[PDB]
Amino acid sequence: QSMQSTLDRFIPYKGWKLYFSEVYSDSSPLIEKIQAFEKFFTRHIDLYDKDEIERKGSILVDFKELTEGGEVTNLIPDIATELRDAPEKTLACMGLAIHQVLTKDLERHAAELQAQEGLSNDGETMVNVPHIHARVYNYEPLTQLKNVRANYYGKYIALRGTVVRVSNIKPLCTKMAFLCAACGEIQSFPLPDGKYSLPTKCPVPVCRGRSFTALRSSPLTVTMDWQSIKIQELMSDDQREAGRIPRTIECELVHDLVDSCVPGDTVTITGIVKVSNAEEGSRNKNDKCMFLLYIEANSISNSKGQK
Amino acid sequence: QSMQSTLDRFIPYKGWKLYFSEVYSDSSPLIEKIQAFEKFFTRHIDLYDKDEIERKGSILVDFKELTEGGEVTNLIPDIATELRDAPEKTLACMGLAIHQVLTKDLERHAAELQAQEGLSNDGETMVNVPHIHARVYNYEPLTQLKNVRANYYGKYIALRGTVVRVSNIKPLCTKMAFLCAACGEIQSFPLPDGKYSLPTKCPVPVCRGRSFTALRSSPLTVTMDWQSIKIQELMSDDQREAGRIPRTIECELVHDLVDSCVPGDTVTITGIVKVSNAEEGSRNKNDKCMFLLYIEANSISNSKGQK
Amino acid sequence: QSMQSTLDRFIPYKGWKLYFSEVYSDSSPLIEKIQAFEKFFTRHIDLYDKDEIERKGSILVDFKELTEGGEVTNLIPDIATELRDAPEKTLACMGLAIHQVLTKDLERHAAELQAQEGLSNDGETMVNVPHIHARVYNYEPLTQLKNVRANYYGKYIALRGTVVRVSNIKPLCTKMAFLCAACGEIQSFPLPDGKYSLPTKCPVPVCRGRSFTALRSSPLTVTMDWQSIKIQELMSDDQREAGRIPRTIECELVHDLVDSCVPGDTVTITGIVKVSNAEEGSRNKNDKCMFLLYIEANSISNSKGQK
Amino acid sequence: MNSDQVTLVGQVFESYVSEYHKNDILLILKERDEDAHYPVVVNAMTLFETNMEIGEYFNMFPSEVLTIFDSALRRSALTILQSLSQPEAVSMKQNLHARISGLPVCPELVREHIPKTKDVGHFLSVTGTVIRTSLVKVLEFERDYMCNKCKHVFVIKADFEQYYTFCRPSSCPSLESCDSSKFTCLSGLSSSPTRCRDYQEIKIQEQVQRLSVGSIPRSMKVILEDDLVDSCKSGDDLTIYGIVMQRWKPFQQDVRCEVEIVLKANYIQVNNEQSS
Amino acid sequence: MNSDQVTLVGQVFESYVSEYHKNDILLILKERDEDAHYPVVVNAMTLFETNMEIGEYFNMFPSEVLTIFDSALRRSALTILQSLSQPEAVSMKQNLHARISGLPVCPELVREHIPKTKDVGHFLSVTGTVIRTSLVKVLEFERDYMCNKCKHVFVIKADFEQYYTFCRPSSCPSLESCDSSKFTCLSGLSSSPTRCRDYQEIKIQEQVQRLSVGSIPRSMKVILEDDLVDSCKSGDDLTIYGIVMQRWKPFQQDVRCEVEIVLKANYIQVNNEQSS
Amino acid sequence: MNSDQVTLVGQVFESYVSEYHKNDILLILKERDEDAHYPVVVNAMTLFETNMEIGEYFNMFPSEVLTIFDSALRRSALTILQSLSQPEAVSMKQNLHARISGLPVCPELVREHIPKTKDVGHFLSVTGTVIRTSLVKVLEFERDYMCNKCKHVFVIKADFEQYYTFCRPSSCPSLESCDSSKFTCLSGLSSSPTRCRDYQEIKIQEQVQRLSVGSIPRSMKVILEDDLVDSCKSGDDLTIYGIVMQRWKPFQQDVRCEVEIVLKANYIQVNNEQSS
Repeated sequence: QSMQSTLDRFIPYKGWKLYFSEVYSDSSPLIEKIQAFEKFFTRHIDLYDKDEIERKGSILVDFKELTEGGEVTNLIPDIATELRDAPEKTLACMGLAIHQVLTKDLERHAAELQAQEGLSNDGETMVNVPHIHARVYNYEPLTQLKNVRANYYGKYIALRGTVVRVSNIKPLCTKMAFLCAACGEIQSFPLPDGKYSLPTKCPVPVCRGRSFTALRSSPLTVTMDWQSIKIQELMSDDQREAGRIPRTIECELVHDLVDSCVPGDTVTITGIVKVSNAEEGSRNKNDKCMFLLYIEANSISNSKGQK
Repeated sequence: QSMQSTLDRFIPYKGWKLYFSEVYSDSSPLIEKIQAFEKFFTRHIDLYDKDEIERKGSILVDFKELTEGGEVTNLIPDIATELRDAPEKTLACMGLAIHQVLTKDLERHAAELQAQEGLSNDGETMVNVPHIHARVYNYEPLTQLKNVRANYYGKYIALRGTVVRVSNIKPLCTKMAFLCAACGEIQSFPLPDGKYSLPTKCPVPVCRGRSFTALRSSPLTVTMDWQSIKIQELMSDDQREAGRIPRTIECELVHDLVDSCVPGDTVTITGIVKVSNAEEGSRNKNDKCMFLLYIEANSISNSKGQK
Repeated sequence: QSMQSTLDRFIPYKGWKLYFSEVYSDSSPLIEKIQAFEKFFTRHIDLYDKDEIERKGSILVDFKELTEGGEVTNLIPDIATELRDAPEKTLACMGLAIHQVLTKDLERHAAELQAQEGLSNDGETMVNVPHIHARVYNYEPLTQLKNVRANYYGKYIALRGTVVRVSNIKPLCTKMAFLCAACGEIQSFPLPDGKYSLPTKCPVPVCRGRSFTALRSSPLTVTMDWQSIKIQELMSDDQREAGRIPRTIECELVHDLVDSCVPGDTVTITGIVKVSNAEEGSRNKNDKCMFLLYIEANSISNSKGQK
Repeated sequence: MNSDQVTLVGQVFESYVSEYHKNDILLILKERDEDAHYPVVVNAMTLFETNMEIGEYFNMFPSEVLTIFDSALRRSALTILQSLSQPEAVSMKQNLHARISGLPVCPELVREHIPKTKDVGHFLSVTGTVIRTSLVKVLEFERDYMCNKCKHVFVIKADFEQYYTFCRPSSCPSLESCDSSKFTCLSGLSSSPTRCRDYQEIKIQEQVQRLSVGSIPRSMKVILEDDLVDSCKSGDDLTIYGIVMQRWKPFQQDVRCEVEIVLKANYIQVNNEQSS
Repeated sequence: MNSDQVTLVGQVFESYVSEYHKNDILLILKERDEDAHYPVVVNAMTLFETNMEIGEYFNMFPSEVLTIFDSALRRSALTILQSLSQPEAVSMKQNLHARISGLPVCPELVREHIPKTKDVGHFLSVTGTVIRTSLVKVLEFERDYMCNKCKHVFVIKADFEQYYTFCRPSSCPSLESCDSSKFTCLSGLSSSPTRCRDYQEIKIQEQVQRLSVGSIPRSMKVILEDDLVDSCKSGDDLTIYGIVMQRWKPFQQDVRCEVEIVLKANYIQVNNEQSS
Repeated sequence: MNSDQVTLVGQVFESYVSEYHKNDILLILKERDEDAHYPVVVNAMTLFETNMEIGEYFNMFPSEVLTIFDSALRRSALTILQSLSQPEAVSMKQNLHARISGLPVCPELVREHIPKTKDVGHFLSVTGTVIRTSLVKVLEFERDYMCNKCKHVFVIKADFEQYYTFCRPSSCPSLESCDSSKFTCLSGLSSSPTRCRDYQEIKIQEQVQRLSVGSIPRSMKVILEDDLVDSCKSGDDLTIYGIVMQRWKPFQQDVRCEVEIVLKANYIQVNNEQSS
């Protein structure tokens, strides 16, 4: 196009806006991180099976694998430090990077089939790639549940615990398609932490009208399977302080992660703790703030499952 | 007949306007049917006793006998189809037929009794007719509870069932005395199904005031006792697979019907099926509407086997 | 002139402001009554201890002893009628007379010290004794819990009751510092009752600002310990039928009286009965609010404690 | 209603109550508490016999007749106050009450079972054992309202809404329309026994020995007014003479209207005591 | 779904109906009630053999294809009506629904596990034993909300996606901009039998044998509609042929929004009954 | 609360902490985490002994003195930070907390019974047994409020004694202050770990030995901040030394303020583990 010679060169995803709410910035550290994650992913792609990854919509990656891969370590000196300070940014960077490797792999797929069998199109073929999000498991710190406090909030942490409870899968709308009343264009809006929100301004540049229509029916809306697991630290009675119940921290699963959890089984969940929604401080402005930490699982790793 | 007194007299049924908003017309189909019912009612002098209609505000008609009569058959090729097609309209017209007879009969009786005394005992004669509802029982077409469906709704149905429970009698305001603030005048205002409503404007042409005050103290409000019975299809192994749940349908009972049947006794309940709002989300009717099927029962007859 | 001299000339006591919000006037009869009570107190000064009264913040004065003293009898024929008709005014009056007597005794001691040797005070102690609530014991009329009623409220009465239980002491805001937002001027505002109230009137007469801000942190706010206790009618088989329902009255025990009573110990209570709005009041918020009988014990004498 | 006839009813009542008053009248000066309000019990049958018109009026407008009876009782006390053996001995009570006993029995008048919607708004007699009695409570039976701008004092009795709530008046009493959110009260200004009058709530379960065992047992609220509170004993058969009346919850738009049959008791008599 | 293709798909179905459903058409003539919901059972595999295009189309858009089949059914009924000596004798039902049976097994077409959000909009066959059956309710398929100024909106369908509830719109429903202050729902005051549709939810639960031991079987609500309703009974394993859908709770700003997985069932055939 | 008195008292406090608790300050600095407020223990009786005047100031105005105490530990920590050879080994501490122990015996200074309102606002020693321990919750002790109109960033703490509820201030505290009708605050928009502090509630009641015979034990809320939370165990007796600050729900006009004497837990000792 006029703006960029290659759609990919200017923006890693050709459909950048739908995939990423954030706009591309050359200056921003996140784009460099995406490149490092991508390079690591390209090296690990041969091990990965493309078809399996495409159906899953997610790829499980060990934190140990991430640390071992050279490019990520070179670009950001400590992956772990980066994860605690900006958990969302790093997780998103990882997801875009794997998705980009997959888009490139899809382009490669088209090229190889065209070479193998003569095609009328012979190139010029649209390639369809499902959204892929990186999953991180076996995060190194492995902090205990008792340690978690107000300071711990906002930092990506790994929790060692046994889930005792599971919840029935509930589809959660990661993105809700929104059509402004005065504009033909409809754009999906990411819901922060799967929580309903309305953009003040319409995404389309030509019309900025506030009013929106929620197109749940439309394919543009994205629904991701979501699960909730209550995970409690497990300790020997002698090891634990006597007379105090083991702390239980709510954890959640998304996409392919869901349904890999069975109650009574020890599963390590790695992800970012978040201040609890629907609590009195959150619900009411000018109210006493009472909050609890709920941690998403970037990846699911089950010690019991591995056995 | 511009004057209200003259119009009421000219019209065959004096209190019909209060009972029904709809205005009878020669062109309208309902009126010929009320005439047919009236001829049938007069022929069955034994069936209708004026005191009985006055006391309970109702008459009970065996449907088979009603269909058998030639006059209604002349008016409608099948009386049964019409009852199914327009249960409310046929009921209103049937109710009108008994009511017209009641108004004429009461007035005639008063005139005959007081002719010797004076012109109607030298005083105004007021009918003071009770609200008249036609109750039809022994309905020949019979539908089992499983059969009842959305298509069945809006048509008269006959079912056999056991009443699980009876509600405590609750006053329900059929009419509400309403004083327009500007008018300073209290008018009884019909409340649909004993559900609170506010008049948009004062009925009189001179006053258009929106504000209305509901005066409980004022005599104009009419309160009617309300009872609810739940009816469950009798479970028989021949009729249904053993352990099939009996469908349970609520019955709204008002006026004479209240306390009609002792619970735990199988009865034949004949009524027009109606829909009521079980819930509206959390008081948001426009956003969320939930409707639950229930059958309003015009007449409850003890089951023949039980008898 | 400051007017301090005029204030001293019209009323010897300068503690009147603490005792009552009302600006005092010479015409009012309470000052004449104060002189009479104070004269009796001068006769009883030897019996009384100045230090004890000052630390206690209250004086134990027999109802009988006041009646016997001649000067008080001359001013008012019987103290008891004054006490019931206007319990608060009389209590303040007796306390003020005690304050005047106590201050005068101290002034005399300082004057004597000045005569013996040069004194910085040179007489004029300016003790500024804290408000003393006169506690009158052995009040002749006796009112039982069954006897107590709405008519009784507003009358000082002697009540005998048994404490079912003692609730946790809760601070009651006797006074609240209030700062006019525009003025920046803080006036301690006696809260009329436990319920929060705002004074539109500014402390300064010349500059008036309606807007006022509650200032609990400021020293002007006074919180008085209040003990909520429920006293059942004393139950004796000879006195009343066994198994009779107890009549229980909630009681307020402010100031010195807090915690004087012991649960399960019969205590003779002499106090004003004041009806108290139920906190819940009418469940649906309404102009009307529900009320419950309450008593405040001006004097507590423990029958169990002292036999 | 012109109420000229009801006022005449009060005058007839005064002559009728004169005999009751002397026994009631005696010891009023003797009574220590002038503030205390004392009920005077007048037989309903006795009023009916003294004048058919007063009895019929009581059936037709029980609340109005009772208020007139109370005013007449006050007037009779004034006459008694005028003549006394000793000025100091005489006791004068500002508030006097009319309590009705031995009311005539008619099927509509006395119903063991729950009063119907047709029965509502009419005097009813209920025979039942009280399941539960709430504790003695006080209510602002009369509340003074003074609009600050109007500066005139006007008082309105509370209506029969749930909790016996009252609504603030739109206009000032002295020939003007003035509305104040804050209405000054005599009780607020200084303690007033008159403003606050005790009220009680009890629920009466109708006699279990109905003609039909199948018919549901019914519980009816009974409201005690003034001196009547605390007379009843829980778990005992109670004979209640009262005006059954609508109790109305605040109406909500497009929500089914609900009203309830609640008796306000003119007088309480213990059926269990009559039996024993 | 190209429009010209849609007529062609209907034509293919119509020819297939003539050979396959002569008996079904005879049954349709026998029942005289058009309003009553009625099912014509078509074996999917044979129809798919007749038209390859129809088979592919069904998989991508089952709902659209079912609609085409229904339109073809009406056309087939009129031709049958003409073929019969008496048009009056043969009865044609407006509520005639093609029921898909004998689907060729495909992972998408037949999936044993409880359906997921990814599978929404795709036909699925799941054998289901229902733990809980909700009571029948009737919720209007279409509501006649009318914007008075516009005069163009009638029988607007209730939105299944928003928890099967229509949402009244402040903006005019019709494209023409003629907004009105008053919006009237004809259906709300009186619902036509056609306008309303039966609504039921059954908690289809995964068979224990299919799931791993020690793992809870998943349960999903299944919509039962029209004739199919009440065929299923709790505790009975019946194959459910249906298209997955999503039901959304009303969204609230600044709080999480809940989406619930659901399946609308095109056809119900009980495997337990088939096993006999 | 004289400014000179607090300045003088602060200098003495700094000297006292350096002479006796320098090692404790070093230990508090040493732990790698600096985010939690760190307890620094001081002994009251010795402070009174060293300077008579400062001890009296502490008795007269403990809350202001406590802020000075806190500033003194922080200033002493800064001098210690300059002194320590290795920054890594002894980490800089973001925040510090102050504990006062060993109050000189006085009837007012140590009371077994719950603190009275007369002595509210005064440091005292109480002995209590924990009945209830609330689960740890995240509360932001300091909440950022930003004036949209003046574009100035300031921090306003959630008011203690308002049940920890922050209050919007339309006018900014700073000299460049413009009243803002609408407040846009980044801190309000996003929760921050630094803004939040650990909050727990401890209910402490008198020990059986402690309570007077025949008298019910009285329980007072204890507010634990940061490090104090989780130290306590339910069913474990505690010796609590703290200033008592009455805590109230925000009041409404004509509504009684529910205010309870609450002892801020300035110092926590386990009575059950050690009597002293």
